Amino acid sequence: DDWSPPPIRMGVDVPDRIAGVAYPQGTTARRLAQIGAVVTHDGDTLTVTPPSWRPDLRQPADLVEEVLRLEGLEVIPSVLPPAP
Amino acid sequence: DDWSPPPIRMGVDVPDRIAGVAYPQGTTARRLAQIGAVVTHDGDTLTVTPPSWRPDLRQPADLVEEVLRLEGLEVIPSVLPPAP
Ligand SMILES: [Mg+2]
Ligand SMILES: [Mg+2]
Repeated sequence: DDWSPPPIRMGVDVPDRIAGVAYPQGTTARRLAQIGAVVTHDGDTLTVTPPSWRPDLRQPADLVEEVLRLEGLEVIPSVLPPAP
Repeated sequence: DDWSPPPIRMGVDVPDRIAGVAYPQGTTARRLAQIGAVVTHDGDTLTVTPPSWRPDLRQPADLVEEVLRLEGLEVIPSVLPPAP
């Protein structure tokens, strides 16, 4: 009687860290609700339940990709890493 | 009638940073007094007046060399810098 995939816990700033971009406040919750997920917010952790048409959303990295592609890859800066 | 060089202002933890070593508290003040300097404390800043037989002591780096050599170079660790 409920077709939603399991909930996913993710830090609120995790998309920001993976992108290397400080997104405006509330971007991650806004974007993940736009794609149809239920987002509850406790502390610095989001609990994110994907909608039934998104069985591909299973871990934080899946959620990160949603935020980043909607914000657009162009906002991600180009920074060479420090190789040892 | 006073042959001392001019005073030198140096932050108390400057030798530590140049060495890459956290020396026990008071090491710089103790070493600089051993070599004959007059040392006074003002916050994190030392005022160091070299003795008259040390005209080579003119800038903070000269004071750093005094601390590092008496503590011994063996304590300085070996850390490759991240090069860009
Ligand atoms: Mg994906
Ligand atoms: Mg010297």
